[PDB]
Formats: sequence, C-alpha cells, structure tokens
Amino acid sequence: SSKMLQHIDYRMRCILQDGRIFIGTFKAFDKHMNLILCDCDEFRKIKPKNSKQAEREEKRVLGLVLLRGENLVSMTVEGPPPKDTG
Amino acid sequence: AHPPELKKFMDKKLSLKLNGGRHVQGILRGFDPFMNLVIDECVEMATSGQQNNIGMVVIRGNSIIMLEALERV
Amino acid sequence: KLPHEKHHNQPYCGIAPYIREFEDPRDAPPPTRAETREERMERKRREKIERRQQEVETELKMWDPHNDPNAQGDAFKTLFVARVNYDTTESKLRREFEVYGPIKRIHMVYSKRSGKPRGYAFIEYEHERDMHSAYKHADGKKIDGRRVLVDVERGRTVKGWRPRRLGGGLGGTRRGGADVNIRHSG
Amino acid sequence: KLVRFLMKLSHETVTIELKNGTQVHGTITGVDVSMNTHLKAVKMTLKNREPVQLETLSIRGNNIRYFILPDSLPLDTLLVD
Amino acid sequence: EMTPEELQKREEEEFNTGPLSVLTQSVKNNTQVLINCRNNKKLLGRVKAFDRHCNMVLENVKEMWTEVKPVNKDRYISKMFLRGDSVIVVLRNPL
Amino acid sequence: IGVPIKVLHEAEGHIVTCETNTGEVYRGKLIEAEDNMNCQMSNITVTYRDGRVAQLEQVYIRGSKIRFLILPDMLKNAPML
Amino acid sequence: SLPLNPKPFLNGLTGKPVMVKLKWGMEYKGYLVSVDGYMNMQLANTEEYIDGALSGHLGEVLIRCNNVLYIRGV
Amino acid sequence: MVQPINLIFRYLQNRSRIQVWLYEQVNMRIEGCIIGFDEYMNLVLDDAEEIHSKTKSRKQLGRIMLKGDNITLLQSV
RNA sequence: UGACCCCUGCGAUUUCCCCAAAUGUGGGAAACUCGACUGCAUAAUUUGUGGUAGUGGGGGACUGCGUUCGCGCUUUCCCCUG
Repeated sequence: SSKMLQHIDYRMRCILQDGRIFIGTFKAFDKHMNLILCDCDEFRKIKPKNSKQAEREEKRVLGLVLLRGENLVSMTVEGPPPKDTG
Repeated sequence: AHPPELKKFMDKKLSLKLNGGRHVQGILRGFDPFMNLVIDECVEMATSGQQNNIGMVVIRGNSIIMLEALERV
Repeated sequence: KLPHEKHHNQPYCGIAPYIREFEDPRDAPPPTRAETREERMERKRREKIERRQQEVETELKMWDPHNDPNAQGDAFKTLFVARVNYDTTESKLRREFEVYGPIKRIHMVYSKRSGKPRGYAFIEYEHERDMHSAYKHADGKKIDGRRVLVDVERGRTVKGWRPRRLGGGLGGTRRGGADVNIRHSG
Repeated sequence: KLVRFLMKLSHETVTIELKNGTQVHGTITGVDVSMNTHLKAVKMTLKNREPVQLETLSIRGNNIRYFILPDSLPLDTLLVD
Repeated sequence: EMTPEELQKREEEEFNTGPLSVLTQSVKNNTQVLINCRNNKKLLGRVKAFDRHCNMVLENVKEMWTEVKPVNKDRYISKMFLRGDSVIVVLRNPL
Repeated sequence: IGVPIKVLHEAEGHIVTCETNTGEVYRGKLIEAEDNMNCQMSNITVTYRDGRVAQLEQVYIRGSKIRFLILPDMLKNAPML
Repeated sequence: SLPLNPKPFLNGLTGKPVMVKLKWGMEYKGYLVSVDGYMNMQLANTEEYIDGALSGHLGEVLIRCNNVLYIRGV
Repeated sequence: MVQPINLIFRYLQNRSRIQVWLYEQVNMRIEGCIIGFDEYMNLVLDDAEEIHSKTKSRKQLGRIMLKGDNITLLQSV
C-alpha cells in the first residue's frame, strides 16, 4: 500500500463531502482513512446572491485537525512539505 | 464491542440533540454499547415553546448527535 | 447547508414517465450466453464419466464374474484378504490364515500384463464354519508389518456387487481428501 | 467479490462521478477493497466550478457515485475472476 | 452469518432464488433494465455482472434526468460501473 | 489500534474542538476518549450553523456523528510522529 | 396476541399485495415476491404512487432496503 | 438497570399504543400497538396511524412493519 | 527504463538429518507461537455500501405584501453561466 505511505508528511488538500477544502500537512492515516492535518485552513465556496461577483472565500485557521475518513471525499498534494533548509 | 463510558451521566438530567434538529430532556437510567438510552421524565421540546411530558421513553443511538448534562453530572 | 434544512427544489421523482424499453419480439441475441473455462471443463467432465459408464456395460456382457476359472470352491467357504504386503510368501500366507482353520486352496492374484503381485488373495477353507471364525479375527491382523483387512468375498455372493472399476467395492483410501481416515479398517 | 476487478484497471483512463455531482477524469494507479481509488494526472470538475488538472488524487469509496470505463474493455475476459 | 464456516454458499443460492435474481436473469437473457439512482436520474442499459453489494457492470446505458419549464436531458455511455448504495429502484423490461 | 486513535487518546484532558454532522462545533476541555471516537467534554462552547452560541457544563458526543476534531498543535511532538 | 417477530410477518406478506412508502414520499404497491436477509424487496405487477396519488404501472420492480421508509399490506 | 430491550418487551406485553418518530422527518409520526421486534430494531404494529403535525390527519394503515433505522424516538400512548 | 536468468513470499524462535573452508557459512523436514496479509461476524446503529443527492447563480423586461427605498418574502418570459 505504498500509494498512501509515499505521501506521509506532504501538504495535502482534503476534500470534504459538504464542499469544503481542508489544506494541511498530511501526517498519518489509517485503514478508515482518518487523517491528521497540521496547520490546516478551511475554505468554502459561497454563491453570490447579490450580483455577478467573484466567488467569496472565507479562510479559517485551525492548526492540528483530525478528519474522520467517512467525511473525507478525496485528497491531493497542493505543494511539497515545508522545507526545513534555508 | 466496547460500550461507552456513560456511568457519569447515570441518573442525571440531560438534554440530548437529535438528527432532525429535535431535542429532548430527561433523566438517564441506562445505556447500551449502541448508545440506546432510556430516559425518564422526558419532554418533547418541539420547535415551539410548548412543552409536553410523557415520562419514560427510548432513543436510538443512530439518531443521537450530542448529549449535554444540565446538572453538570 | 444541512441535510435537514436543505430546500429540495426538485426531490426524487418516480419512473412512470420513463418507460421506453424495447418491444417483446425484439428478443436478445441467443448466442450471447456462454462462458470460458467453465463449461468446456464440465463438458469434458461429463464425457469421461459417460464414456466409462458406457464402457462398463460392454465389460459386464463379455466377462462373467461367477464363470471365472481362477475362482473355485464354494463361495460361502472362500475368503478374501487384501492390503497384503507384496513380500508375503505363499507359505507365510498359509501359516497365518491356517490358525482359524485348514485351507483347501489359496489363490494369490497377480497382474495380468505386469506380473506384479496385486496385493490381495482368496483363501478357501475346508469347512464353512472355519471361515466365519476368521471373518472377525482375521480383520485387523498384522502381516509383515502392514495391517490387513479380511471380509467374505462378495464377488459371487452379494447380489448387485462389483469392484472399483465398475463403481462398487469398499474402502475410501483414495476418496475425497480428508474424508476417509486411513487408521480405520474394514 | 467484485472489487478485485476494480483493482485491475490500473493505468487506464475512466471518468468517475461523485455523490455531489463532481466529475473526475484521469488514469488509475491503485484501488483498495473499500473502493477508494488513486488517480494520477487527473482533472477534477466540481459542480458550478472550473476544471482543474491534478497530478494525483486519492478518493474515498463512499463518496463515489459511478464510473465510466472505456469502450474496448474486455468484460467477458476480465470477469472470469 | 448463520453459516460462519468459510465454505458457506449462502450468497450463491441467494442470487439464484432471492430478490437479487432480477439481475441474474438479466445478464443471462441479456435483457435491458432501468435503474433509479440517488442522482434523481434514471439509467437504462444492460448488465454483465454483479455481486451481493448490488454493484452492476453496465453497457450501452442511456442516462436521463430533468432540470427545473422542466427540461429533459439525456446522454449515452457504452460502458460504465454503477454503485449499489446510490441505487433506489430497479426495473427490468416489463415485456 | 490506529495511529489517529492513539493521538486522540493521548489528547485526553486538554482543550479540543469537535464538529458534528449537524454542523455544530464544540470547543472545550476533553474528559474521556475511546477507540470508537466517543468523546466526553466539559465547559464547551457550541456554534450552530446560524452562528448563535450557548453555554453547557458537561457534554458527551457520539463518535460516528463527528465531522472532524481539532487538537492542540503541540501534540505533533509525540514520539510516534 | 402472541408475539410476532418482524421477520415472520414479512415472510407471510409474500405473494400477497403490499404497498411500500419510500423515504422521499413515493410509494409502490405490488405483489410481494421475495426478500433477503437485508429486506431487499422484489415486487410483481407493481404500481407507482406519487405523493399518494397513482402515477403509473411498472411491473416487476427490485428495490433496495436502505431506501424504503416503511411497508404496509394492501 | 432497565434496558431498552427489556422495556420494549414490556410495552409489547402491555400492548400499549407506542408512538414512533421518523429519521430525518419531524413532521411525520406513527403510532400503533407493537407486536414484535428483532435485534435490528424493526417494529411491527397491528393498527398503525400516520399522523402529521401540520395536517393532523391520521391515515389508517393496519398491520404493518417499520424499519429500525427510520426510528428516532419512542413515546408511550 | 530494462530483456534474459532465479524464489513462488515471510520478519523472529524450537528440534532431527546432511554438505562443509567442520563452533560460522547452507540445504531436506515440520512445530506451534506475533504481526492488523486475506475470507467470513463486515451492506443491519460507530467509518470498509449513503437521508452529505448535484436539484443552482446572474443580466434585461415582468407582480404583489412590509419597508429604513439598501432590501426580506412572493409571481412571470428571453438570455450568459455549470
């Protein structure tokens, strides 16, 4: 099951069933797909009901988060992990 | 099949949240690994301010969302 | 929004307005019903079973069990011993089965083409009473280090009896795996 | 079972629909017993959103609605096991 | 299950005589079938394989649905893989 | 057990946040944790979908009905991580 | 009235007409054919009712269990 | 310690008209005399009546069965 | 990236026989011991089989109620958008 082992510690973006996007450092997982995200931020797409305006983004910092696999839809790499080198 | 540690809330007045935005309030008497609770002196607590007491009732754990203890255990 | 507060503008509808299937006479392709490595095996499994069954009828008509030159003496007197060690000398087989009674004649069967010992022999006692004494005692005897079984020969006594090659016989040393214990004897 | 057949479609291209109306087109690289599939060089299209090309995506099986397989797939030969 | 042995064939007889036999005879006779899914859309096509999970292998399928005046929309898929949980109702050709 | 479960058990006694499928988010001190994600909290702050808040003293929540949980960032220094 | 478990009750309904209402209002009335350990119902000569009113005639219909709301005879 | 299984058995012997709430439906309720139940929590009623809060109409159904997953709350008489 | 050629797969432990540069390096046998490797309890409330459906939004003409004239609810046609 290297498909998941290869991605540990990478900055992955988790897609929620409600349409939210949780971007955080993928730390660990399990058979149920319960993930552990560090320095996660929550995004949600709100429809514009006033006029033809750009989609409204409401960021929200969470820090360390534990997502239940049942609520996780998919996940992809937004970017490499935070480089510790100068 | 480990049951939940609800011994603290036993014989305490609680207020439970249900799935469809429904809420109840009663004193707990027993539980099960599936969170099937039997609460007495229960009130319906409908959307309106009206109150209706029926007493002993049963609730399925599949519909219980959250349970708060009004007596702080 | 929440699943309970979601305003369903177009909830699930029925299927009454969506019946547009094909007519009955427009039957499905008959040749589109088959599978590989599932029927060719069964087809070959049926022939080998039937081929032997057909071959069985031919042998019964040609060969007669009762009318056998090798078989001699009264059938109720003769005895049958199998699982006998190939190294068993004729005298060793006489002296071991003479304890139960005198042996009029003894016949050890051999391979027709190979000439090797078959492993089973027919023992004919002088008196019918002497044989029965061996039926219970001979069964389970140990000759030359290998256990041997003994039962009255049914080739010419039991109605509707036939050997392995004809589908009959007894003992399951080569039956379904883990279904016949080797320790148990006839 | 049947999920074993799903794990045999690695490196092939399909189009999967999600329970939220989202469509995802890409090449398969691995699948599990829970129907969760990992697609590389994939393009996602959320409802009322713009398509986006993702180099990888690991999806769960519960949120899957259905798949769309190629036209030349050997079903009779692939369903033998 | 009632037969906890690993050699249990309860699933076998179930698909042959149980409610799931509607799909077996469909694949046997290669008959079409209409399926109502949780997408509010109806899928009409043939079946080639399935299991206990009600997951069918469809081909030559035609999706159909309606939005809003109510406008109908349909498309075609020659080969697809339908999940079971999202299914609501199934209906074979009543002919 | 699972590694995420262990990270939850060690988080017992500290302030953690929990969101439910009904949208409510509960932030307060954690009392008891279980392998099945059943969490007991005390003096929590609930947030409804509309935005209103309320006050509670002792609360227990089922694990299956939780969307996700927020734990202290310091837990990242755990020996398993 | 002796206790009658749910499984024998549904078993007796087999072959007789039965109406089932779904979680979304729609109903289906037809001749019950068979059921499984999960209550996956299969009907015959089924008629679809929409919002209580008759919608049309379908025939043989296979329905999963987790979608139906309740069941009733006649 | 009284459990739901023993309590449900008591209501059954008493044959009291037990009311039941629906899953995801607050507006709809069902009441009837329970006849039996299985481990799956499915309940069978002898004479069921579907009552709605908004309409207040009691639809007669008769001997019926109800899925356990749809149950939300039990109520006596 | 990779043809050809090798094992059909165990990390650890125990006993017998044998090759041997003979305390090591190896082979032929099993023994019952851990792993979260798989099958069934796993589609019957706690993740691996759904009550999280996806069912819209906006620009022009086009109704009414309240109004702080920004708007909330409500009734129509044509368009761009998914």
